[PDB]
Amino acid sequence: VLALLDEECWFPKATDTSFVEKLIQEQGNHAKFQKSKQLKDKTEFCIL
Amino acid sequence: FSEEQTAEFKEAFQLFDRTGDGKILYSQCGDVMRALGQNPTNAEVMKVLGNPKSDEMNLKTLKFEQFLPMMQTIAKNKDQGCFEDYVEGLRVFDKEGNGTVMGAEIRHVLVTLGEKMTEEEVEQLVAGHEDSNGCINYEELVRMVLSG
Repeated sequence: VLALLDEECWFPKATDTSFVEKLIQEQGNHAKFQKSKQLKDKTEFCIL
Repeated sequence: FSEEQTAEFKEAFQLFDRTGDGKILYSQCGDVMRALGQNPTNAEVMKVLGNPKSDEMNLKTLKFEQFLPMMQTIAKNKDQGCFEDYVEGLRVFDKEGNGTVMGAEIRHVLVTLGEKMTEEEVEQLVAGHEDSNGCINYEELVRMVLSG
C-alpha cells in the first residue's frame, strides 16, 4: 500500500483509482489482503 | 468498475430476480449489461455463458459474482465501432449507392442476418427514418444507432 502509493504519489498517470488498480495488480491473492465489496467505483480495499 | 456505478449495477441486478435469492436468469444478462453502457452481442455473451440452447438459456441461473465478472469480461472490449465504421456498415442498404437506404431491406437484414431480430426489433430501429419512397439517410441512421 504505502510503497505503491509513494511511487503513485510521484506519478502523473496515477489516479486514486489506479492506486487501487495497482494494489489489485500487485497484491491480489495474498492471505492477508482483500478487495472491496465490488465498489471499484468508490475504490477501496479490505485488508487483514 | 467504481463502487458507485457498481452499486447502480447491484440494483440493476437486484431488481431482476426469481425465487428471491440473488438469482438472475441467463436471458437477462446481456440486456441488463446493455443498459449498463455496453451493447454485448448475443455471440459475445454466449461465449461467456457457455453456449445454452433456448431451453437452458431460459432455465439456467446467474448470481451476482457470475453476472458482474461477465459484465467486466465483455466491458473491457476489443472491436466496438465508430461513425466511420458504421457509415460503411450502414451504407449497407444503398440500393444504387444513394446516400439513403432501402426500407423493406433494412427490415429484412434485421430478420435475415446473424442475430435475427423479430419483426418487432426490426421495425423499431428503422421506422420513420425513411421518406415517401422509403429511402433512409443512413449518414444519420448511423448516429442514431451509435448514440442513444
